[PDB]
Amino acid sequence: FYKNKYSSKPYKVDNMTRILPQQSRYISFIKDDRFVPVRKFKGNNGVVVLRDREPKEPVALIETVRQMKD
Amino acid sequence: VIKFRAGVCEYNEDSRLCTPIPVQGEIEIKPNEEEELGFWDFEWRPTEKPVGRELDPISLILIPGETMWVPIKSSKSGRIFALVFSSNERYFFWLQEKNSGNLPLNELSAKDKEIYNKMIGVLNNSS
Repeated sequence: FYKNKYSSKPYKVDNMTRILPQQSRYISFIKDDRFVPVRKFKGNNGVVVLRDREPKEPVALIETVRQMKD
Repeated sequence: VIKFRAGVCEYNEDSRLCTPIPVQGEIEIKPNEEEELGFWDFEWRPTEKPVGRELDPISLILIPGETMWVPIKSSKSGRIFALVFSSNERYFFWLQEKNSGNLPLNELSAKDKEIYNKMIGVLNNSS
């Protein structure tokens, strides 16, 4: 198919995976993590600032190539 | 033997501000065959650039509980290794390891785990 029913059918997806440009419109942010965009979302792929509001909750982290090498 | 780049600090007894002045000297880690309680010889010599503090080639010894590691003593720059001999040959050193970068931030360098292994291993135990 070319289709299912978009705007329905919930499932989770890990951050920093292959997000298709046909699934980057349905990235919907959860409220059990502080991380939501400061303003209304792009509707697209890219670097976006998500707000951390608790650093007493250390969450899983992916070092940049800078941090690893240094 | 194994060489790493090492820096000096600004030396004082006023409050021990111990700011890192990065220069471009070298430590030379020597593993010996004495003890197992910690006995290592850290040879600090400024290979190049002595500008920061008046120092001259020296090999300084490790006897426990006189040589102590303190994670922050600057209060904006970590990784302060401290030698205390009662201002006879007290010096402060901050390493410029390149296996964890030269970062001077609170909560050590960004690659933390290299620094945590190396520092405890040398104080407590010896080859």
